[PDB]
Amino acid sequence: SDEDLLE
Amino acid sequence: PETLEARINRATNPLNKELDWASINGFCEQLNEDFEGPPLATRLLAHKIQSPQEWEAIQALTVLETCMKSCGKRFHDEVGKFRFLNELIKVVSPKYLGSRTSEKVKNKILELLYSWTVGLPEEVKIAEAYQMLKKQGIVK
Repeated sequence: SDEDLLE
Repeated sequence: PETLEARINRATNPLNKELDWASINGFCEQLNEDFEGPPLATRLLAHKIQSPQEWEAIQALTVLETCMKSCGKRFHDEVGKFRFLNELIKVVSPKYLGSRTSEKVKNKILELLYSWTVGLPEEVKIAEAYQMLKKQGIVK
């Protein structure tokens, strides 16, 4: 239900 | 009506001599009308925005900007997910696509994200994505 924040 | 694809393809055609507001504003109208409008719109936008063809990418950002102003909570929420924001981060960041994207495109994106952290404070993930770019010294 969402990706992780891309560092 | 015309599909989101048909809309976005006209609205971002690299053949356009000028901005095509029929197509741009029709895109926004259409994603707002359709149940699964907003998630599709966001998928189609990300791809266009990552185009190596600058005028396609710049037009796509203009669409993004336009619909963020006119639509949304459904649209605002789709754009305020990392699923979408990551695609922007890819564009502006040296680690990823940043090195082969123009300053114009990357500065436009950075501008847009800022404008959102202010106009849409409830979309806390946009602010997360912005502060992360700032902490890395991408902003700006």
